[PDB]
Order: sequence, then C-alpha cells, then structure tokens
Amino acid sequence: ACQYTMCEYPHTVCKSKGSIRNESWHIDSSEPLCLFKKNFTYNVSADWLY
Amino acid sequence: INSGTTCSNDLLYSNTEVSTGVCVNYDLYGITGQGIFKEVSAAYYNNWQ
Ligand SMILES: *[C@@H]1O[C@H](CO)[C@@H](O[C@@H]2O[C@H](CO)[C@@H](O)[C@H](O)[C@H]2NC(C)=O)[C@H](O)[C@H]1NC(C)=O
Ligand SMILES: *[C@@H]1O[C@H](CO)[C@@H](O)[C@H](O)[C@H]1NC(C)=O
Ligand SMILES: *[C@@H]1O[C@H](CO)[C@@H](O)[C@H](O)[C@H]1NC(C)=O
Ligand SMILES: *[C@@H]1O[C@H](CO)[C@@H](O)[C@H](O)[C@H]1NC(C)=O
Repeated sequence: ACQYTMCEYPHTVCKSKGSIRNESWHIDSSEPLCLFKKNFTYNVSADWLY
Repeated sequence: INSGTTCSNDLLYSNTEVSTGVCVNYDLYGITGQGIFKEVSAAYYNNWQ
C-alpha cells in the first residue's frame, strides 16, 4: 500500500508460461513513500479463495 | 522526518510479567481493564486470535 504510478495500459503476465508481452503495469523505480507492506500465504492447491 | 513507517519506541515495556492471582492493571492488545489472571490450559484459540 504505497504511492505508485499506474499506467494507461496496466497489465500482468503469468509466470508458468508467460505471454508474448512484458509485464508492465507501473514504472515507479524510486521506492515510493509507502504506508504499508506485508507478505501472506495460502494454499497452492485451493480452487476457491475469498 | 514524519514520513514513512520506520518509527521509534514511543511506548511501554511490554513485560512478560503475567502476575496471576492478584488484581492487576492491563492494556492487552489495545483493550484496557483490570482483572485477576488464573492460568488454564485451553485449545480453542487460532493463530490469529
Ligand atoms: C514478499 O514476497 C515477495 C515474493 O518473493 C518478495 O519479493 C521478492 O523480492 C526479491 C528481492 O528484491 C526479488 O528478487 C524477487 O524477485 C521478488 N519476488 C517477486 C515475485 O517479485 C518480497 O521481498 C517479500 N517481502 C517480504 C517483506 O517478505
Ligand atoms: C521485454 O523486455 C526485455 C528486457 O528489457 C526487452 O529486451 C524486450 O525487447 C521487451 N519486449 C518488447 C516487445 O519490447
Ligand atoms: C491445502 O494444502 C495442503 C498441503 O499444502 C494439502 O494437503 C491440501 O489438500 C490443501 N487443501 C486444499 C483445499 O487445497
Ligand atoms: C489473598 O492473599 C493470599 C496471600 O497473600 C493469596 O494467596 C490470595 O490469592 C489473595 N486473594 C486474592 C483474591 O488475591
């Protein structure tokens, strides 16, 4: 939860067999003023999440 | 200064001095009160409670 710079065309690219394009949803390479940062986990074999 | 998340101490000791048996003061996890602890073994809490 920070102050990024979103794009007019922001998009994600998967890591298993990624697409043709590059993942570029933001370009903010200057470690912006963050209010929050956390890391969580879940089940890798689950089908539904909430 | 006054920007970010790297803060300072600003607070109390957080001492592991659970003094059961006597009437005490507490500010547990944000909730304040006075009580008497009486230690028991229980198994209903989950790891975010
Ligand atoms: C939370 O997990 C992510 C995922 O691993 C961490 O992001 C990685 O950070 C390292 C160090 O810069 C990079 O080499 C990896 O490429 C990152 N992974 C991804 C998927 O981008 C992140 O550092 C973790 N944060 C905490 C606080 O544990
Ligand atoms: C994707 O990123 C790589 C690494 O910077 C770059 O060489 C490549 O040209 C990019 N893809 C396109 C279509 O520009
Ligand atoms: C949750 O993960 C465990 C081990 O990672 C696995 O045995 C179990 O099948 C998973 N459950 C679901 C619903 O995916
Ligand atoms: C009263 O004092 C005795 C010994 O000082 C102690 O064992 C007992 O728990 C006390 N009662 C209360 C309610 O604190």
